[PDB]
Amino acid sequence: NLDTLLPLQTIREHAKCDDNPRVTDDLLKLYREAAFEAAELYTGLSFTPEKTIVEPIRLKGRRGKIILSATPIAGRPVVFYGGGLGSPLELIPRPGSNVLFFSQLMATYVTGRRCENSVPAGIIIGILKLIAWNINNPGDEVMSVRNTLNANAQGLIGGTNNGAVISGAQDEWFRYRRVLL
Amino acid sequence: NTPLQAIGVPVALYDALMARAIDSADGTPNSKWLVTASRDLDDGQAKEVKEGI
Repeated sequence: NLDTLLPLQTIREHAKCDDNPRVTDDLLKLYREAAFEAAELYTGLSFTPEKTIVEPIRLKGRRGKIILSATPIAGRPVVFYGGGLGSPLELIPRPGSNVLFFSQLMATYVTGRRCENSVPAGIIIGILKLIAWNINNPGDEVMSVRNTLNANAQGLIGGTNNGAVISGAQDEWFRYRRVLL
Repeated sequence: NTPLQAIGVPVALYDALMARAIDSADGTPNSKWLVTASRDLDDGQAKEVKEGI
């Protein structure tokens, strides 16, 4: 529950704020908890251990195709039932991919990483970068490269310079995002 | 006095052109869609993009 897999001490040591009384524990908790789902929703990976799923299935294409929604597991049969089946049928997925082949057709499996030793360092590095940006960079002024403040005699280039993306946070997590096809 | 006196040039030209054609028939890659990615794509999914296309 985010207390054991991201100790506030590690955050306070990363962003070097261990002596700031203006970042109380409740505020850091709000940051740590709004960034453990603003960049989990983004990657579509639950963080709890292996967590079963049950969901309907709709075949697509004349040759049969079953698009799941979890990239289920490595080496454990996903089983199908209902929907005109006379006996639950078991398929074996191929690692990483979430496509299979052969009164609604249902399917069940188990997604997630085996152990409780949860999300790899890649995920955490993203959060650490996202938190740090959040605590010492509120959105009140547009910046520029090297936190400089320019003028431009025209529109600020600050198209962004005010969004997670800026920190290599958002792009770290991407390394685990899978470019659909 | 035979026709073969005055057909050396065109028959040689014909041979050269047909040899060029035969050669280029096998040797020019018959592939389309020269696709290219960038050095930031984690080959391990660039395999997956290829399998997608």
